[PDB]
Amino acid sequence: GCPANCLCSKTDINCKKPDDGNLFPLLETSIQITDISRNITSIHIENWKNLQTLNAVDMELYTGLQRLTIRNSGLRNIQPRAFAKNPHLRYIDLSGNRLTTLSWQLFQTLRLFDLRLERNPFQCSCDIRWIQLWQEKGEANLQSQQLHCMNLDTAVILLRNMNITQCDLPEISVSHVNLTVREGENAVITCQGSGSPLPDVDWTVADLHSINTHQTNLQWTNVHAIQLTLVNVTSEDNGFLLTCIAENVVGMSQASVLLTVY
Amino acid sequence: ESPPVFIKKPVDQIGVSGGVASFVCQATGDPKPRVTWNVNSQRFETIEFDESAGAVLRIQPLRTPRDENIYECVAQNPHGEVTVHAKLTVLREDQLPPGFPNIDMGPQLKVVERTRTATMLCAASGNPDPEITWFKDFLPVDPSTSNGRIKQLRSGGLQIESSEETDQGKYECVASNSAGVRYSSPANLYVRVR
Ligand SMILES: *[C@@H]1O[C@H](CO)[C@@H](O)[C@H](O)[C@H]1NC(C)=O
Repeated sequence: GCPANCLCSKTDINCKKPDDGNLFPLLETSIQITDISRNITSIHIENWKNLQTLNAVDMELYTGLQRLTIRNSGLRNIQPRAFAKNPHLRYIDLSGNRLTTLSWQLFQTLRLFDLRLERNPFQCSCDIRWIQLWQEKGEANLQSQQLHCMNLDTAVILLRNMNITQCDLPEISVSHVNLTVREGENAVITCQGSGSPLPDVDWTVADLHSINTHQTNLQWTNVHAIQLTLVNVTSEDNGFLLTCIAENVVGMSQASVLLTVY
Repeated sequence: ESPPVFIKKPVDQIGVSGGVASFVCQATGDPKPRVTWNVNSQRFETIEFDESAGAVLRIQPLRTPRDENIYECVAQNPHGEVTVHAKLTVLREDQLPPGFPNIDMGPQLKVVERTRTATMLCAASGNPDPEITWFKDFLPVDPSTSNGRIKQLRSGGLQIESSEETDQGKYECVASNSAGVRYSSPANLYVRVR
């Protein structure tokens, strides 16, 4: 079942021998390949100089994954939502690769205990301020790691002391704290996000049984406002928690409104 | 030397709330042009192809009315700059007409050895009888540029005759007609190699 170069356990894939290959491990009965890949809790690539990119397709089979390590290899970038289907993934080691940048949104569904980003060729930018922030608040063990980024003039700055102006977490407001509505009537809530860069904003409210419409009120610079309208409200949505989120490249904030219907 | 011309002009899309809509544009000329679509959001993803001379605007999950709009693809090189438009309409689940495309069977996870045949499955219904097209990794699959290796089946499936490393990816079928457009949930094709 195991691909060559690697040593495959029942719950472990280790590919530490040097390798010119650029294809993520694929064990090899479409029902069986899924079953075998579930039981894997730990993948460890190392010294794969030509492994440049990591797709979501590569990861999606390994649903039981808890530990991913792609160390000291050629890794340039990770496709968005790569780790979507790897919910148990908590230890990630991406040190020693060719990463110039990295998005927090890769890890938005995960509860990372340890994210290792040491010795990558990071370039200073707003795109990586989130790392600086995680580092400050002691998130995912970045606080212990010594991380630098590089300015265009080749200056190497410690990440703690990165200074990018107009590059902050978004702030978020909502028109109502809680919401009371009579069954059959309509209702309007407005959520706005503000900051730099200008955050996207969304009412993550799909599980709602009622009919609902979303409309952008403003997109002036620095404020983004969206207006959730609930039409002909069913009482099946009593006690539902309407949540709005505002994200930019720095991070994410949210607000919650309790909906009560009678 | 030659200014930019559009060989793929994007077409209007009537999508359904919660689902997906794609717009495709692609330009050509000398020098090679760079195309581009016109707030930064996970729901709006631009996928580039052909060294940036083509680009697909993928919008998902669709929200209404907010996403409804005219969108602009702009091809540009040293000799010119040209623009094409396309509209997005987004119907709610309750607002869908009776004959709005519906995916009755979507594609499924498939693994296949290199050089073997692999057929990704799709079956759709609606009125008019919907026309089916495929999308591999958010870009549209073009059976004519194979050539003869990849075949669009009558029933709607996609037949890939000689499996290749490049054929691996996330496939999804798209049923569409005058009433609108509906995406299947996605399915991955893996290609084992030795
Ligand atoms: C994986 O582990 C489960 C545990 O119940 C077992 O039933 C199954 O046979 C195993 N499959 C493989 C591929 O080892």
